[PDB]
Amino acid sequence: IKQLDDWLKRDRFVFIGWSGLLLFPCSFLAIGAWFTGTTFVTSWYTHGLVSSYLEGCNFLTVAVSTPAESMGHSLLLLWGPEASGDFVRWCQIGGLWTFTALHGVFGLIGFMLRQIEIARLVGIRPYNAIAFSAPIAVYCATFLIYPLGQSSWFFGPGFGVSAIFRFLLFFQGFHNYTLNPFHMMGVTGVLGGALLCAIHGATVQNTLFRDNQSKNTFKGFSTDQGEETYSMVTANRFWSQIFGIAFSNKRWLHFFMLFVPVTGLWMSAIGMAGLAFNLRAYDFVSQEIRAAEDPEFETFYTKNILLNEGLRAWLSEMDQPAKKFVFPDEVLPRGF
Amino acid sequence: RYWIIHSITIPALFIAGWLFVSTGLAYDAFGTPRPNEYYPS
Amino acid sequence: TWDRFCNWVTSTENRLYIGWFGVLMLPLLGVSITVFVTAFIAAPPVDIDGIREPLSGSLLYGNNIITAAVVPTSNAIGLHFYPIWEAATLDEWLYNGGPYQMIAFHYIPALLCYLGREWELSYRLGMRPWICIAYSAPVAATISVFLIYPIGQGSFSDGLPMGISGTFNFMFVFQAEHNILMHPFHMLGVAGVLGGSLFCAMHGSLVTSSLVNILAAHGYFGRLIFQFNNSRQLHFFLAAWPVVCIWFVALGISTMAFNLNGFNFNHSVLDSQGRVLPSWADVVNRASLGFEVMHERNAHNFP
Amino acid sequence: ELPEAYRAFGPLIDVLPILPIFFLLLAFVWQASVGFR
Amino acid sequence: MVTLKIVVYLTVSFFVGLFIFGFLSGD
Amino acid sequence: PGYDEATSGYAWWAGNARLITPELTGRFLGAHVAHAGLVALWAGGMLLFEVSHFNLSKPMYEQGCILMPHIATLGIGVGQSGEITSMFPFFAIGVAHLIGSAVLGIGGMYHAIKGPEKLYGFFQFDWTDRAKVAQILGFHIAILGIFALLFAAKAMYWGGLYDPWAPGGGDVRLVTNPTLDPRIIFGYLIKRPTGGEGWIVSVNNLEDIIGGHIWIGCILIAGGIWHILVPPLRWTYNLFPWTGETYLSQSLGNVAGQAFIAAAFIWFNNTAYPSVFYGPTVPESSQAQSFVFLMRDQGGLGKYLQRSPTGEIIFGGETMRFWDARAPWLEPLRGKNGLDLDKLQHDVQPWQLRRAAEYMTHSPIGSLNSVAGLAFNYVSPRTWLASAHFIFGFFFLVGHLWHAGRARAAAAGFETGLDR
Amino acid sequence: RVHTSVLNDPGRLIAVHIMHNALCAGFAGSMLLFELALFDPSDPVLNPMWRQGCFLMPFVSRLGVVNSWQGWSVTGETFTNPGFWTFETVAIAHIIFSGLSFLAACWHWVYWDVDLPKVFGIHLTLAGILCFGFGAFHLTGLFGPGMWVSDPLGLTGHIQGVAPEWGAAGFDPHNPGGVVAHHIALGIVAIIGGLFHIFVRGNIEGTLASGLAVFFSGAFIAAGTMWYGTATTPIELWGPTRYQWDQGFFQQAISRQVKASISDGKSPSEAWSEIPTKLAFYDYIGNSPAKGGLFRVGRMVDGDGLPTGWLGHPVFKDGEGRELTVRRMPNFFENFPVVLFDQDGIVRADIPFRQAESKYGIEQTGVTVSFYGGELDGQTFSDPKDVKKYARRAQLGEPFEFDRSVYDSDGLFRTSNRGFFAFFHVIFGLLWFFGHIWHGLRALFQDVFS
Amino acid sequence: FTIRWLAIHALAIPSVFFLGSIAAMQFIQR
Ligand code: CLA
Ligand SMILES: CC1=C(/C=C/C(C)=C/C=C/C(C)=C/C=C/C=C(C)/C=C/C=C(C)/C=C/C2=C(C)CCCC2(C)C)C(C)(C)CCC1
Ligand SMILES: [Ca+2]
Ligand SMILES: [Cl-]
Ligand SMILES: [Fe+2]
Repeated sequence: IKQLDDWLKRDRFVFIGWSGLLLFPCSFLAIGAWFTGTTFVTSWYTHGLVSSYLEGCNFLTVAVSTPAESMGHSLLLLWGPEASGDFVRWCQIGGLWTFTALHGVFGLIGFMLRQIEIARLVGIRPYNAIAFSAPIAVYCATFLIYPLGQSSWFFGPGFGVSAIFRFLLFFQGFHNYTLNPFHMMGVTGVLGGALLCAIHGATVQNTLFRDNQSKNTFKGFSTDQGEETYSMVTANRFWSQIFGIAFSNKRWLHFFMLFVPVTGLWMSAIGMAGLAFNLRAYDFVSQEIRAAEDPEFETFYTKNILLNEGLRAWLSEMDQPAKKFVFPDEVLPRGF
Repeated sequence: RYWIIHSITIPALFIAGWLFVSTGLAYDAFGTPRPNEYYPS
Repeated sequence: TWDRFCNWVTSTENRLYIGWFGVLMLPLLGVSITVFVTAFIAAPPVDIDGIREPLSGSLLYGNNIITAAVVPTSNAIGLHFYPIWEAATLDEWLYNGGPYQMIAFHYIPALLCYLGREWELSYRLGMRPWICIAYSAPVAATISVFLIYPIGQGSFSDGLPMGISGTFNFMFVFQAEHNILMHPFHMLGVAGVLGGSLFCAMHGSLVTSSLVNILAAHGYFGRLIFQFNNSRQLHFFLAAWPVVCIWFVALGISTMAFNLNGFNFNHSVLDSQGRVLPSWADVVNRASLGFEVMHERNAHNFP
Repeated sequence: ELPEAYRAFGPLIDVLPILPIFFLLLAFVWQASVGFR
Repeated sequence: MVTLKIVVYLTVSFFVGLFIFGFLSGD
Repeated sequence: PGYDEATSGYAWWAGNARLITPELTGRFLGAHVAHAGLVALWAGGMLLFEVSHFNLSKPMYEQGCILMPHIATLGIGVGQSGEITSMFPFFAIGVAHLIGSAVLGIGGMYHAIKGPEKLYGFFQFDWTDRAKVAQILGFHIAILGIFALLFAAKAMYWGGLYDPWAPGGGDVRLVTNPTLDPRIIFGYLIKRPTGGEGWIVSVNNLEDIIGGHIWIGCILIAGGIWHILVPPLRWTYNLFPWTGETYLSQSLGNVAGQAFIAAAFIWFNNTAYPSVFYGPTVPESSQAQSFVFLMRDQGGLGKYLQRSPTGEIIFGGETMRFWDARAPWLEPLRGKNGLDLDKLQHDVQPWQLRRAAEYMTHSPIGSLNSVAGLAFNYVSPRTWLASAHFIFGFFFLVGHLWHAGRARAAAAGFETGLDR
Repeated sequence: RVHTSVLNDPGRLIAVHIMHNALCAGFAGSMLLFELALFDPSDPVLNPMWRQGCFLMPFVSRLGVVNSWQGWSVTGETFTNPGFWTFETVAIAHIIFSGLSFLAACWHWVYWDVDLPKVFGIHLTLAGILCFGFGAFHLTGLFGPGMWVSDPLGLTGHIQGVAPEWGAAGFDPHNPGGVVAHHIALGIVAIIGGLFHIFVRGNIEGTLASGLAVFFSGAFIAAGTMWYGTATTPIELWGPTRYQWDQGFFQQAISRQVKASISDGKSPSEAWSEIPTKLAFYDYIGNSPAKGGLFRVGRMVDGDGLPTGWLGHPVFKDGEGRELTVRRMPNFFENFPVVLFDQDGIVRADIPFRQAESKYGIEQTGVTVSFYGGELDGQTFSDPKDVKKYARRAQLGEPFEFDRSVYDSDGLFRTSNRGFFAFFHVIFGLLWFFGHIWHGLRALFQDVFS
Repeated sequence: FTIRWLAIHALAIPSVFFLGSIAAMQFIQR
């Protein structure tokens, strides 16, 4: 009871801790399932698609694809009634997706618990765990909350490069997710987060203190110090004169580097949670009616609506094989 | 001592991976269709 | 007295540094801000496609700020230099998307002067000079979409529209033409902004959580992963990763201007008979086809 | 289709373009074997 | 707008020459 | 001595920056001679590679050839309409670059390993020595001015160049009357870089190309003589630090700009880069699509002809962005107001219909999501060369920005950091 | 931050908690009065409460209060005496409590100058006594009204007591008896656990944090049971779910009702006239809660409008006289190509996009439409403008006439109260996950945060 | 016999088995 706690809490090459009993098997299983699915397992019976290296796919097109639409929101447990212990049936119905998705959440939970456990042991504030709540919010919203709100696990994101690319394009045509204001705040968070990474790193590097005489500064007896490696005063003077404003306090700037991408991801998680209920934003019916009453009238908004229509019709026969949509060539949209 | 059981069992696991696919056992174990089995003719 | 002007312009004592790049910047910014704001509010519709079907981009012609854009120069102009004086009339200039070419041709040099101004102040402040290197990544990115991609495609109508919905329209049309998702340089660009955000949140969280001490900040991070520790190397990597990746994605847009497109794995997996077995790339290709057919105004390879 | 007498040189030609990208690697292999001093 | 072309041609000449003669001085 | 981080100040990943010091000028030479061998090694190797895999049925641009078009454009082993006569001239050129790479390679290794650490005498140069570096600039300016005239003499006398604008297709022809007139030659520099104008990329005849190279070769010779005889004047003292890394950055900025001009040149020009060798330009392949569509239907009168904003008969639709494109197969049907309706009725020779039909399959006014190609995708050599050289032009401008700032910072003494 | 004033004082946190109880009940009584003012009680068939943006009203009627003191009930009827407990006296009782809680919070804020091996154990028996008593007396109907139960078609919902379902049938979410048995069983378990923690037994931020964990997990569960539909969210109160549209659950139920009745003795005009308008209204995609938008605010009736009546079932026939079926709109599609299929599955007609060639256009296929039941019973339409008009309407399920002027409706689908509840409580769950993390970390790190 | 042996041999034993199969798929005729 405290015997195993000492062995968990020890000084080795990788820390385990109590959180490691959740993180390490679940992450290994989630990653192991993804490798298993992308190497050997087909998506022919769930999507009519070929999706492993055994099929002839490459890294860009392998996926652990979502379960078949017939499976609904079943957990698709290996011993559950859908597979009944048959591993061949289980892989064919998409049981590896639910395996990867559900083991992914528990590793992600186990990871953030590990952040808390180490911060508690070392004795520092657990802001890294707070910041990791945003990748967890994005994952839960996109991989769990969205398919659960939808008709089946089928409409979730597949665990693959191109499956994700399909997921991106599906959200344009069917959800107009670019116009979603929460996705907009997400993009601002991520580009702003990337901007902060580049400016701050360049600002530190280019306001470094001269300590040694080597022409490479990655060893000027100041890297061990930490931040005090660079001139806060000269950096503030540069940015107050180039940009107008500068982050004068090192604590606030690093608070802002925390806050900007984390809040952005949390915003995108709210937008995604809304789309679980098909709650898409921004009708702008004035432009739609005007372009339905005046052929001379066109905006970029009404052009995008036509693009999304083209997306929906041209994708969904292939993208939803269980529905067995038949769109004759004449019903398909075009600008021809 | 160390490098004896690695010269034996590292190509042994690579061969077993190779024989998993080359003998077609990977298709049966996962239900992956063979190239002539996607479209039942 | 000329030296007095030289002394004030290069002075590091003003509220904002002007410098020599900045005397070649505030005119260019003066024009490009003024024309953008006026065109965003009040420009008449622009016949972007050149086939007399005008596109309304401005606030006073039916748009809100989300849907409004300065509409790119007409396809009829192509890459022609279209200054305000070479139009027949003022209305013909506005009809053929004159303001966009005015904005883009002042905004792009102004950013290049902002680049040199950032160098110039860092030189006068005794700083190392490479913050401007970092800023060259969004500059190259915006030049690729506003300048290089129109040049490669042969028309400024293919440039990025100066608006929120026009930008989205540009994304989808580009995907249809070029399959930017399967372009590895765009793949790098995504890793650059998502990872750049990751490193930003991580560095922000790690530093702020050790305020009261890097010895407990590296006892933390050394324990969370396997056991830098060099603040110089870490901060170089924080700059380098978003910057290098954004350079590649800017080069991706630029090389796709020449139609060096993303990977095409359409019809790339075949069965024993030679039937195409669809993959996820073929599903993406069908989706991007849906964008392509609406944007096309006559296709010549589709019933 | 190349000149008839020089058909034998053949695969050596097929290596000849990528011989410069091996000198870039040997700059790192030489740097490896001096300890990156 | 034949006078405006002159206005622009002079304005570009003046500001660019400023930049050219600014770096011609040397600092 | 200066061969490790301790005594140089530069780490291994910046290890070439240890050749900046004048103590190691001999190794500076051997780096450059060995590198020029590497440039020549690829040039010989890639050409022989391209010759080895070459098949005589597909023209030149359907085989991934970028070096063989360059040799063909000099007229080396090509006949009428750019058909290859003998592949042996291409082989002779490729082998010669191998031998030149061996001489340059051997001398590059000699100076980098066996030769003296620093040169002495006439070949001893110090970066801060304004007169000596400018003297070497003078020697090098003269040499490229020599070779510009050698190229023009080859075009005028020794075999000439392939002219795509020669009647009836194209043909190698001596450029017997080069344009020496300076207002034509230097009027290209004031032409705007925009559409319809195309600053120097719009050079569309071999007389202007060869006339320009005579002007370049001579001006470079007078410039070279100027730098050998005249050391740098006092107005060029405080413009920039007179150090080695300054000169590198100034080269980097100029060579970055050169790659951009070359990328535009391969993308738009079909005179210095004939379309029988490099493929059609995207502007010209869109004209080819519309032209054969006229000759299909009939066989602005029609749905394919509209007015330009300047009021000329052009091809209609998407390709009206490409109305400034000029091609040697299209130009015989061009009257005084753009396309001529009477010449698109009965003037069209079989070769123009032959030529335009090949250039059909090269035009991106179709579909990308099924395939945009001939067979499959088909990336053109013009796309490859323009993409590669834009990438070089960008990175070298970044390298310019890097080196120029560092040159400024190191002379002023704050390249290592700030003072506490 | 600002509210950390009351950490060093228990009695002023009782005051702050009573104040919150005043605001909650005050809202609940005044929100329910706002809903009563806007409510139209005339058509429970065609303007039920889930079309009218009633948030609180279904939760009141779930538990047995279905009458207004004006006389009307949300079920179907118009009692002379509606009893004491109505929507008005539920609202009044919450407002009276709120003012009384206002008075008690003021007294606790001023007079606070008045133990947790005991308090949580006290709180757990009380909640257990409440939970057992809710299940065993209210929900059973023994000493209470019962709860709302209905048939799975949602045609005959009413208030009745429910016997506890004590087996594995009780864990079926659509079994009302399980919810009764859950509350009796967990109520006993909480009383036993509570008296355990009274007799057999540090940071208050940790207690807040663990409470937030229960709140967000429950919020997702509440959002999930709302969105998926259980016995506790009847479709007469919260409307159909998106899943009932997905599997054509009401379409199959109607066609079962018609094929049975045709097989007994009746004609198709007689069979389809026997379909209740309530039943046909459920089989219409504008009643699916997955058709709305983020900023399409208000009631479903602010969208498509007030339904006037069912038009009847449209039956489509081509020139061959073979039966055609419009492919119904999925939830995913804002607009959907109008394609008509025969019984085998072949496209026979469509409404084409341009209309460039149709080969399959309505004009050239000669498609007619006939209606059975409803308003247009016995009518046949043969003109293409009529048939194309009804083919678009048929793609949304059973066609209804809408009056768009009663509520000045804008034609844009709203989500129901079910969709609005599920969305907000997912947002509430996501937010309260963050608050749980924030307060969990602050409680676990109270020595490095202070 | 604790974590160090089990961590390396749970992540390299399948990783060379998988790399053995992925190497074998390259020589698949279809
Ligand atoms: C003629 C052009 C040229 C020349 C002569 C130099 C010369 C120099 N540069 Mg440089 N630079 C250039 C162009 C040039 N640069 C361009 C275009 C850029 C923009 C990217 C840069 C960016 C740059 C930086 C950031 C730095 C230098 C530095 C230096 C100095 C030391 C570099 C060194 O030792 O080699 C080292 C070589 C290596 C470590 C290997 C290069 C690794 C690259 C990234 C991979 C190349 C990718 C390649 C296309 C793909 C390979 C195929 C694959 C199979 C391997 C040196 C004097 C350093 C300096 O300032 O010292 C004072 C330094 O910090 N340069
Ligand atoms: C005193 C008294 C009395 C009286 C009482 C009364 C009369 C009352 C009331 C009350 C009321 C009448 C109340 C209320 C309430 C409300 C609330 C509590 C609300 C709210 C809100 C909210 C919370 C919201 C918010 C928001 C908005 C605004 C929107 C959305 C978003 C947000 C969230 C921001 C009596 C005699 C009886 C008794 C004794 C004394
Ligand atoms: Ca296209
Ligand atoms: Cl569009
Ligand atoms: Fe930092």
